[PDB]
Amino acid sequence: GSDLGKKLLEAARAGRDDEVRILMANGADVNAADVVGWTPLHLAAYWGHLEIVEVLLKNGADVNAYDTLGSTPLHLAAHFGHLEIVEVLLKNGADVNAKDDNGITPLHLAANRGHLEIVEVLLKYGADVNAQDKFGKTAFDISINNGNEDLAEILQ
Amino acid sequence: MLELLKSLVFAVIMVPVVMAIILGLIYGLGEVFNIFS
Amino acid sequence: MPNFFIDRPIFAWVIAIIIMLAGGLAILKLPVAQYPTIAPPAVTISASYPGADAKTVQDTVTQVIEQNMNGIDNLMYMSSNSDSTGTVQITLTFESGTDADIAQVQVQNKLQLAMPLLPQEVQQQGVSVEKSSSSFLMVVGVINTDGTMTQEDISDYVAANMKDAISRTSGVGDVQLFGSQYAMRIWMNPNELNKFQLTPVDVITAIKAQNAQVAAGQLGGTPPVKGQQLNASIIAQTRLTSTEEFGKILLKVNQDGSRVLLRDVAKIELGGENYDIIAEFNGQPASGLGIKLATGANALDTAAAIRAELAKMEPFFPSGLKIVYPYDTTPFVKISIHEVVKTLVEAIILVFLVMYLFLQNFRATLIPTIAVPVVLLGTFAVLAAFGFSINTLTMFGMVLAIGLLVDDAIVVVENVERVMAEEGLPPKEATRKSMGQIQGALVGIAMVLSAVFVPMAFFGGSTGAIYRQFSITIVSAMALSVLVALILTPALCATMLKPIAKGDHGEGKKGFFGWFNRMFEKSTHHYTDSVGGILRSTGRYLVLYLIIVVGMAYLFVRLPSSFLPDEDQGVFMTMVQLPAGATQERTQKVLNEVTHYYLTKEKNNVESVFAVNGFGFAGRGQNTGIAFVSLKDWADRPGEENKVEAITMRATRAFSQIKDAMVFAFNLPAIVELGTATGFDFELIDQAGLGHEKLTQARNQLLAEAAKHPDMLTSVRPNGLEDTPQFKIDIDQEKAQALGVSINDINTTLGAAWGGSYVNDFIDRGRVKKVYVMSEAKYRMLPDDIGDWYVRAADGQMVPFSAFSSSRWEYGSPRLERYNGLPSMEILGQAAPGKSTGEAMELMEQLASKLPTGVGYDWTGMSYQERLSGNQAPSLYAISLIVVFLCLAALYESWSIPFSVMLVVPLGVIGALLAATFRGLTNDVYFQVGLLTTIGLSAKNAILIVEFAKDLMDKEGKGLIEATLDAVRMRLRPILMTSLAFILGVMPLVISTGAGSGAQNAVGTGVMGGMVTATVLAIFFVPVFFVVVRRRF
Amino acid sequence: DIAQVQVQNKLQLAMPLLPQEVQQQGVSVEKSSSSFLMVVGVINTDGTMTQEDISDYVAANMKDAISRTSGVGDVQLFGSQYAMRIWMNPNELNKFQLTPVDVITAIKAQNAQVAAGQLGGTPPVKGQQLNASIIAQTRLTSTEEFGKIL
Amino acid sequence: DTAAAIRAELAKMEPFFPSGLKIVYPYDTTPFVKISIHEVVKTLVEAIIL
Amino acid sequence: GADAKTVQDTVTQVIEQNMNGIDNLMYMSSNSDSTGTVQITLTFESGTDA
Amino acid sequence: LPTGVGYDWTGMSYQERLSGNQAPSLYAISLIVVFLCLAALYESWSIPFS
Ligand SMILES: COc1ccc(C[C@H](N)C(=O)N[C@H]2[C@@H](O)[C@H](n3cnc4c(N(C)C)ncnc43)O[C@@H]2CO)cc1
Ligand SMILES: CCCCCCCCCCCC
Ligand SMILES: CCCCCCCCCCCC
Ligand SMILES: CCCCCCCCCC
Ligand SMILES: CCCCCCCCCC
Ligand SMILES: CCCCCCCCCC
Ligand SMILES: CCCCCCCCCC
Ligand SMILES: CCCCCCCCCC
Ligand SMILES: CCCCCCCCCC
Ligand SMILES: CCCCCCCCCC
Ligand SMILES: CCCCCCCCCC
Ligand SMILES: CCCCCCCCCC
Ligand SMILES: CCCCCCCCCC
Ligand SMILES: CCCCCCCCCC
Ligand SMILES: CCCCCCCCCC
Ligand SMILES: CCCCCCCCCC
Ligand SMILES: CCCCCCCCC
Ligand SMILES: CCCCCCCCC
Repeated sequence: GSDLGKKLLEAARAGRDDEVRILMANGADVNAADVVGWTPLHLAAYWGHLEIVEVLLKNGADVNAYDTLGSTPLHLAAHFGHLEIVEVLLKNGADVNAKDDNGITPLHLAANRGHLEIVEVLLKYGADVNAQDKFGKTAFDISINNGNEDLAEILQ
Repeated sequence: MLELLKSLVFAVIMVPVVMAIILGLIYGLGEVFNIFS
Repeated sequence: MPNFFIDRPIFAWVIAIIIMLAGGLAILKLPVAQYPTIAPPAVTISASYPGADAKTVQDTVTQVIEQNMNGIDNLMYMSSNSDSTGTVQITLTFESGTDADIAQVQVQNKLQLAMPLLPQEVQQQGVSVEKSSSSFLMVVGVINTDGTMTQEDISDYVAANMKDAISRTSGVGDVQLFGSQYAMRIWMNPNELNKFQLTPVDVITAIKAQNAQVAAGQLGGTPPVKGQQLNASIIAQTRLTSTEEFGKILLKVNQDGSRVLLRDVAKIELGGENYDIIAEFNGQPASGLGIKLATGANALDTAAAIRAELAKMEPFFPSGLKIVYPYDTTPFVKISIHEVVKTLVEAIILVFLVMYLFLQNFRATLIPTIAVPVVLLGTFAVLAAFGFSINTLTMFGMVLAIGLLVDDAIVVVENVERVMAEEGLPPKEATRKSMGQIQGALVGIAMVLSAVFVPMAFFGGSTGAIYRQFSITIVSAMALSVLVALILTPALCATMLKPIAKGDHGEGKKGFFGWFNRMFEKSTHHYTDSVGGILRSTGRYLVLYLIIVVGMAYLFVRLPSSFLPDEDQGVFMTMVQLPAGATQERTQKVLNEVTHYYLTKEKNNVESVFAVNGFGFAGRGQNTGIAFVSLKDWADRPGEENKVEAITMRATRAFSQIKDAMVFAFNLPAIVELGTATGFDFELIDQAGLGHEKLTQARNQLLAEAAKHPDMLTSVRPNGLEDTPQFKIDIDQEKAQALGVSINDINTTLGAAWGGSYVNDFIDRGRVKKVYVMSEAKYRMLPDDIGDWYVRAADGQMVPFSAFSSSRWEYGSPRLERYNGLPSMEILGQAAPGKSTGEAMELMEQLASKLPTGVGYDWTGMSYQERLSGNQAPSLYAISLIVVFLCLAALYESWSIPFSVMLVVPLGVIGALLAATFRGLTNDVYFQVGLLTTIGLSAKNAILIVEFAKDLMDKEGKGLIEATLDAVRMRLRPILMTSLAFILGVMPLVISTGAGSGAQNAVGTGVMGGMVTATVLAIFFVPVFFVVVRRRF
Repeated sequence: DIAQVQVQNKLQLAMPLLPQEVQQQGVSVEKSSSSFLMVVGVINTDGTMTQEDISDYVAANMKDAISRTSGVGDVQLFGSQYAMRIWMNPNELNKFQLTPVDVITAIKAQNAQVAAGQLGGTPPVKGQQLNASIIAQTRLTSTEEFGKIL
Repeated sequence: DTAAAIRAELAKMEPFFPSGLKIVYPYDTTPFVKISIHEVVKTLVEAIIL
Repeated sequence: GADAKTVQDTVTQVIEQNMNGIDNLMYMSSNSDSTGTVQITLTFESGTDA
Repeated sequence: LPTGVGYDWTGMSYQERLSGNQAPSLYAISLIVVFLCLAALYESWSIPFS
């Protein structure tokens, strides 16, 4: 990337909606990455900056970009309980059964943190409920181990 | 000790020069205070 | 009393002799230091947890220690940082006046009892407890110029062959090594380890077993068999001493009977303990020694002794090794000393020239030349006897008192001379008559000056400790001065002055002095004629006086304040900050570019650059550095463009161009503890367990609002570091248990390989040194390297780490702070131009009150002192002001006449303010002590005029105007004599450049400006004051 | 101040010979009067917190700062701070062939705060771009997490 | 002095208490000292008037 | 069970190297012996507060 | 003795050394003080010398 993509990476993390707007209108690379492979979309998804997720995607941000360990912004959004951002990403074609290098899917991540709504959304958009991680564990396996009876019920 | 020779000289030159200025000033400040009366 | 010693010149000469002996002795035994102790006592607890992360250090060490700092005595506050290099620093700051020794032992003892609660690995490293200090006498750099030694090699040489000798050198109190002795480094290779079904655990186990001390016992030990002959001591296993022996450590015997030795799965070498800091000096590998002055020691002698000890080590240095001296305050202190003696001596010569000019006979000229040095010497005797030191502050206190000392000598002698010319009295009875006129005033003056200057000793904290260097120097000088004036100068006048014929005022002399005399008698008539006219129309001048006072207040309120002027100390630092996650190698390229600029574009000015990669002031880490620039001596950098401030600005501008790094030069604070006058130090606090994310967000909320009052707040910013990426690795317990792989083998495999582990000690050439295991760099660099490390299962199979772990990136903190044991975030900032810090602070508090539920704040450091010791100031001007008046009321036996003196105050202040405002100086402490000597001396002049006038009215029945005119007539000459000598004597300071000119400029310009206006204006206005006050009452 | 330094100098010679369990509970050496100066009481006027809750709030948010105050010799909590309490059932332990020793071993291994070092750590290889802390086990923070120990 | 400093420190925490918590003062030995001392002060003043 | 030279190199030197800069120290002496025992003695200026 | 071998006096012998080094300075200052006191009592420079 370039100087503007470094500015964008920072603006996306700090949630400077206005700076993002300007940088969009000066062609800052939306696919600039830091050392671990995080794009501005990864960052906005992690720290929960919805408007910037929307802006970024309207400017051609690869919604299914993955970091050096294979995680996508949908993984991050679902894990950290950012429901809108999860919906926005899915509506823009985010791969719902994406696996990171460990075989972990966004449904898995949300189930572990007990984000029930997000788990329902993910399922709605066709999350594979039987997805196994590298240890052969399902979202269901996770809810029982975690003793979440509510989530265990949904998965059933 | 160039410095001690050097200090001596400035001092003897400076005693008249600065003296005139403070005497000049009171004579002059006196005359203004007479006009301002 | 003066009469007693007029008839006892020998008794007065005995006293004088004593005093010079006492003073002379003091001159030899007085400590010499750049500055006295200023900052309140602090103790620092420091620990390392190798390979730990900020939160682990916090949650297993910092919190444990802070929770045990109970029952300690006199604690003002406590603070801590835990950072991602595995380091914690806890600082406890104690009330001013607390015994630092006792404070340190109470902290150390509470720590001792917490030690069993800290991790084994942290207990093994130790937790150091020390007195906080950042004041080095000098930093000795040691470098290698022929490329045959690494800085790892140099540090060991320094540690093994130099540090101990410097530590034992006379006067040095502490020595820090800027490196570390060798350690035995075992660099592991995961592929070889797996080849032989071994792990870091096996290596650790083997080293602990084959490098150890084993107790045995004795032959013929008690109780013995009767008849035993020989008694000897059994030596069994002792520690290894050499890489060769470590390599021979037996790790495993294969089934075919072959042996696996440590050297078959590990590289072995002597190396450093730490690879965090890479120090270069003009590009060459370096170590060094940081040396501190002992309590009560003489800096000048110690620096010289250190150089002497280094000198005799020079013949034994390996080739290419060289001593350099990047930092040494001693040359600066030497010039300070010289400048102060030069000043005192020139002052004594000026009084000689002025006495001869006016009195025109050498006998009178000798008297101050004797009295003044007696007072100066006697003052070092008093100073020493409560163990002040010769330091910068006490040294300027002495020159600010010169005016008061000189004036006492001139006043006593001139008055005798005047009396002789006006009455024909013989020197002895004239001295008796003269001393009768002024002895009362001189005592009164002593009380009044003691009421102006004593009060500033009692401020609190750091600025209080500063003011009282000046307060006690000046009060003792002034008290010695009056003693000498009542005992010695009267005796000298009576016995050394020659008679003057009645009526002789020298107008009939020939050549220059007759001319001077006629001219000065004429000038005196003008002045009195003018005063006479002024006194016929007092109203206009009361209005003029109010104008002056208002102009004084206006000027005053405009002049921005600070603490102490910056100097060209012969060095400045430049700070190098890269973004988050930047590596050691990137920082080195920036430091290399910085050093190249200094040795290239500033080739004339720069002697050296000490580039320390990895150590910054706002946090450590791979991504920061400091290049520490040292200059050629002032003598070879003539001109305002080759002084630090100039170089700094140019440097910072040139580096604005470095992209992907924040790089910027700044001068050193005169005294490193004081931060800014303009600035404040704010702590944001988690008071209800909110958690790191929420505290951060509260911080950000506050910083955004601060940024919306640029009218009030500027540079409002965090002091610490921002969250960064880190690697979350989850160990899957179920899979581990199913494979028969123990968590302890997993966790020590990981930590030992990637973080390193201090295993035990060995003995290298008679010195105990550490052993470390760690992976070779190339197998602990990237995530894919995680899967190259294998652990052995209970069933003997080697299991790759990838089989039971999972990993993801997340964000987290590389530096966690606490304040009084609650999580905190420090915020720095300053008042916007034209705003007081009080106002900025008040706004910051306002903004802070609007933050989230649970978030609090506290004021710390410089701002703690500001808050408490501004509380004090008003009550102390009030006590000063009352006692001044009460002393004057007693002097003159009047409740009203004191006002005719006090009104004189602004007359000096206005010229001082003018001089400082025009030269662009500030209201700093040197200016405000000068503002006080000026007030003192003009008050003195007025006290004598009014005393003279009143005595004329009371004793000789003269009318109000008649007495005022006569009094003002009599005091004209001595007032002028004193002003001439003082203004000239302080002139070199005003114009001075070069070393210490900042301070010299601060004391000279304010004093000279004030002396001009106090002199010129006072002689016209106190006769007005006296006349209108007497008329009203 | 010195009676305490002297006493503690001698106590630290005995400290290593005391049971590990005594050491870990912390020995104190204090110089204070034997009578109470004052009792600061703390109650909840809305009845929204039990006695046990109040004593934890008192212990965790107030007591430490008072104990560090100057002139405070001893602070005695009239209550107890919270700990994570594990209440064992002997019948279920026997049913799964476990003892309290197996439980204690599991808690130490799985409620751990581990130093794991760094990627690209120093001394590094040439050309490294990544420097990043490695985070591994951390201390547990709720009953839920203590309960899922395997 | 020590009691005053304790109160000052307690005052710093009250603002962040959870709902309901309230400091009460069931036992303090210092008030009697301050009060008995001030009664002596009163008799000094009164004595001057008398 | 250590021997004079092991004790000296691992205990006595370690302590002595940090006994620098103490206030009013006139001289220091030590012995390290083969029973594994060290005595380091610091003697202070007459009049020093012990 | 060979070069590199030095010596120092310790304990009671250190004090012996010190208490002879000082003595000259203590007779000299004593005599001066006696003389200056005598000059002040008799207000004369000669009776002291006599
Ligand atoms: C970002 O804005 C600022 C503004 C000012 C500062 C200056 C800081 N007060 C200061 O103390 N600065 C420093 C130094 O300028 C000089 N010095 C001399 N030797 C050292 C030395 N080492 C141990 C490596 N380390 C640090 N400083 C040394 O003495 C002082 C401390 O011992 C820093 C940052
Ligand atoms: C010898 C008669 C004149 C009285 C002068 C006394 C000096 C007053 C000093 C003020 C004391 C508080
Ligand atoms: C150390 C004192 C010097 C004395 C010089 C005085 C010479 C005159 C002596 C006769 C006076 C009675
Ligand atoms: C009542 C006569 C007073 C005599 C004055 C003597 C004072 C001398 C002090 C050194
Ligand atoms: C330092 C000794 C100088 C003594 C001078 C005394 C002169 C005697 C005249 C009475
Ligand atoms: C009679 C002699 C007066 C002594 C003053 C000299 C200063 C020494 C003070 C310790
Ligand atoms: C032996 C210490 C050096 C003292 C000589 C300088 C005195 C300056 C007075 C402030
Ligand atoms: C310290 C100054 C030396 C004193 C000399 C005094 C000259 C007059 C006595 C005859
Ligand atoms: C800090 C003490 C300052 C006192 C100023 C009082 C001025 C009165 C002069 C006559
Ligand atoms: C609080 C410390 C101040 C000590 C200085 C006392 C001043 C005495 C002046 C005669
Ligand atoms: C360091 C505080 C000591 C205060 C005593 C100073 C008295 C001054 C006499 C001139
Ligand atoms: C600090 C000023 C005290 C005021 C006393 C004024 C006297 C009244 C005039 C007789
Ligand atoms: C505390 C200062 C008191 C000033 C006394 C004024 C007396 C008024 C004389 C009429
Ligand atoms: C903040 C303390 C200032 C002390 C010096 C007083 C300045 C005198 C001005 C009249
Ligand atoms: C070591 C003996 C030297 C003595 C010379 C000084 C004698 C004292 C004079 C009073
Ligand atoms: C070493 C200095 C010798 C001084 C001799 C003192 C003799 C004093 C008799 C007046
Ligand atoms: C007759 C005057 C006596 C002076 C004595 C001063 C020395 C003792 C303190
Ligand atoms: C006039 C000086 C007397 C004080 C001497 C004692 C010094 C102790 C710090």
